[PDB]
Amino acid sequence: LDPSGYNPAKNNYHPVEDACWKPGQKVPYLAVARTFEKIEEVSARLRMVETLSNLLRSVVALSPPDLLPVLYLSLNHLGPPQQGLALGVGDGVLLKAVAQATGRQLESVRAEAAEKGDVGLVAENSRSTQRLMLPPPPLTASGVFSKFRDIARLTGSASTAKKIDIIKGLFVACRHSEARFIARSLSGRLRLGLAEQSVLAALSQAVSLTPPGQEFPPAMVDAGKGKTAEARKTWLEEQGMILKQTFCEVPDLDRIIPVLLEHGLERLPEHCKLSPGIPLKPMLAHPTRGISEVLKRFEEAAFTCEYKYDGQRAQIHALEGGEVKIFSRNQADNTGKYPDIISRIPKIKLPSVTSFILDTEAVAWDREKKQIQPFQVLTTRKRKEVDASEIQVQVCLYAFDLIYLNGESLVREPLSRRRQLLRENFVETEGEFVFATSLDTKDIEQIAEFLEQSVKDSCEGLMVKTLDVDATYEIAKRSHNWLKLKKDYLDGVGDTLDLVVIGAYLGRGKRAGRYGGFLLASYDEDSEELQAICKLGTGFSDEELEEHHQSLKALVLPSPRPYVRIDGAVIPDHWLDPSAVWEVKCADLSLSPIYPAARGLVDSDKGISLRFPRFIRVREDKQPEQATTSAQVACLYRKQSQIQNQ
DNA sequence: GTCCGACCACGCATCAGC
DNA sequence: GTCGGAC
Ligand SMILES: *OP(=O)(O)OC[C@H]1O[C@@H](n2cnc3c(N)ncnc32)[C@H](O)[C@@H]1O
Repeated sequence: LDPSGYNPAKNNYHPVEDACWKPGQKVPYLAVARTFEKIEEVSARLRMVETLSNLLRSVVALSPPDLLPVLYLSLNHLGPPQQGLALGVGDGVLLKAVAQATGRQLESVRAEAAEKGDVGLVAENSRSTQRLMLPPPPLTASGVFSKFRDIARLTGSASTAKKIDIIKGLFVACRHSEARFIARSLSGRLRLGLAEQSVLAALSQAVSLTPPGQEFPPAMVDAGKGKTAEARKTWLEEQGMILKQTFCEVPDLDRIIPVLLEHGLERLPEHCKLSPGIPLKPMLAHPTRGISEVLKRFEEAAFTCEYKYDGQRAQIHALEGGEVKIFSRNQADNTGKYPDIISRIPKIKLPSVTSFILDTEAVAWDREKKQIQPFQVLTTRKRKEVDASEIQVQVCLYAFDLIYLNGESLVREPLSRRRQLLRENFVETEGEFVFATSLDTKDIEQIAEFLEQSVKDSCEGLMVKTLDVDATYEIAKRSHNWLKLKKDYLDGVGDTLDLVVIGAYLGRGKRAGRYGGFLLASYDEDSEELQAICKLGTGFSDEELEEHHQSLKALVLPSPRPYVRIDGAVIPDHWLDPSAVWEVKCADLSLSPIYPAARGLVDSDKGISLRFPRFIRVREDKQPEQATTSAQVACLYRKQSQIQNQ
């Protein structure tokens, strides 16, 4: 029928009757755009999941081969994360394509996008570039997804202009609300309120209600008909856990969907299983606000405390044939990034180890003084085509978990077992491969000292993980089974800074209409200057951000004050009269390549910025001259234990 | 608690304009 | 990475 009247949120949805395309025919992108419209219209995740599940139900029964692109479009993903596909399209490039497609000037389009905080609204309500053009053939979901991959594949010189032509071709073919969601997808801000967890929930519910592998018309279109309310809830929850645990071990829709469409959800765990060479989703941590909050949530359950090393996570896979692969926490292939780790793998395990998967942290290590180097030194390593002899920043590994060992997966094993197998089958080599500094006890006085020792030993804090009660590696049960105890989480850390607001930035998405970010500055007394130190975008409540936008709008200046120095920082949208002083908390102080704050007091050509800055409260009693000085900022950077360790 | 999406610094890798 | 909001 007509995809313009598609309603996937209809009460009592028939996957075949309520669809807007014939069987065997490509799924129209308008059907996807209409589904995105009903999803964004609501705020309850349970209602959003059922709406997406209705689209997926119509897809599996009518056009199975279009299920993969529809899922990728709903996730705003280009493919499996280990393939490293990236659009390579910035906001300015997308805005240039919008202005050219709609026939408007670039400045008019850029002003509307900034004032509306969304490029999708600007790209949709502009049907002037059509001029005298008959409507192009309607967009399909698989065709739109194929164009996205085409844009991501374009590289080399003059590739930006070729990306614009493809984006322009999509816009002139967009009808109704299609332009809003393609521009949102290209900008990386789909803004649906639904993401990976809800897509997985909608997928398992769709294949459970409407099973795949059926002949059309489908004999079974709603497998929850003769079921009670509690019986259907527990059935769908049990089905959603089968898919989630499989995806947690194999986060690859290119591997899961074809197996899902041929054998069903119940046969999935026997075809897709955690194997070396295939990256898996890592165990995440929950921020804890103190020791006492660690004793809660865990309750009467024994746990271990380990050093939280400040580096990069390295998921190292050893295949049965001998090949070695390393993956980031985003399942990105980092094998070519660590040629040293590959050549060192012989010295970390004993001969009777054939295959494994370790969960380690690659930390920048120095062999000259035998000390841990900060995270900024680690990020100076090359990313690809690294020659082993050209490595200038050595790396020491800190293993803390074992997922695979000699052909068997230890995902369903307690940490006590996985840790015990780690120390038995692996040898420690200082400066290269060492076990995470651990400690198993309950004494609060002992734990508090371990937190101080970790910071003294160049670490962010402590990681708290149970040993036997809910101590498995099953992400699908709880993604954040571990706890992180960082010092800067406490109430009396001391690393608070009183900074002056010198600029504001127009907000986007949730922050559209008001300010999304602010420019902060410290006072340099000798130069009589306000030197920008960092930007601030988190820590405000929604009510506080409304008060800030109202009160700071009276201080808006057309030009910056002569004593304000920002150097290389992003020029604020609204220059502000220096008056507001805010207390700001951070985790560390970093040597900045753009920020001029305290430049010349610790480094000759580099200033200081803030690591993980967040807003705390307004300092009404303070004035811009009473704010933190650049001398205090330089003294704070020198007092950092990692800086003192050199 | 869960899930989602606002926002932060930094530096390698990449590309347009010249 | 931190953070707050809707459920
Ligand atoms: O703050 P965050 O979510 O990045 O912390 C989690 C990450 O911290 C790293 N890390 C460092 N030390 C450990 C130990 N001992 N155990 C687990 N993770 C650890 C990891 O990279 C982790 O993803």
